[PDB]
Amino acid sequence: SVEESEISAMNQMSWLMKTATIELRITSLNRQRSHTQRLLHLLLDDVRRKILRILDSIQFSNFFDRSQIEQVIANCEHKNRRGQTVCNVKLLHRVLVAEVNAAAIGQRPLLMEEINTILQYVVERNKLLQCLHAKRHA
Amino acid sequence: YKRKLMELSHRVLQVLIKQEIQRKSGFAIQAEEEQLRVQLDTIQSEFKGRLNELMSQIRMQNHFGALREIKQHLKQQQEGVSHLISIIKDNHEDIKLIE
Repeated sequence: SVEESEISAMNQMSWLMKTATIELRITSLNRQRSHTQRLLHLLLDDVRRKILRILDSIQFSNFFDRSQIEQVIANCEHKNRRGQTVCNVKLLHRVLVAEVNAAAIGQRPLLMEEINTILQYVVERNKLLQCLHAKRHA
Repeated sequence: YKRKLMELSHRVLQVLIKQEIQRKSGFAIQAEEEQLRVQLDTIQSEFKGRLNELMSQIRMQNHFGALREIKQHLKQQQEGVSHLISIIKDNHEDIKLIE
């Protein structure tokens, strides 16, 4: 449970699961009872049973012409490693500063702030996507 | 001599178990062996009370201790059985010839 590094704590617990899974596969492929029994006992013996709290921890909820801004944002979305449909704010910032740099001088700061806003939008969007695929793996 | 046979049988088994213990120790008694051991534990799980009961009933019986026409039918039965035994040996010899 990482308040500040939630995405990590997620991907960690995820691959930790995947490990435990390949493990239990092998172990049942040959034999053991004790460790299985103890994990079970701690998982169900009457305190919210453990796997129940673990479930409970994955949280299930989640100057510019607007439509063209939406198109540009959509072109800067990459499927992050987990299938997170993230808006890459670095590329969006680069392209937005590029559209600014290419009556024009007096509105330069306005377009610059607009670009920074589009970038922050892409950033929060990528963050949402991350968290999405994170809860997905979870 | 038979009582000696059984007691020495226990002795043989016990020295054998001590030989399967003393050396074979060492974090090796594993998958197939552990499987056999678990099966054996389960066996020891799978009577002794009914046996105590039977020993008791026998104790009771022990302390409690402390027909012309029928012989003809018995003779009929024994004669019939003696008749059948020979045909049985006949089947045996015929099969052996078949071998």
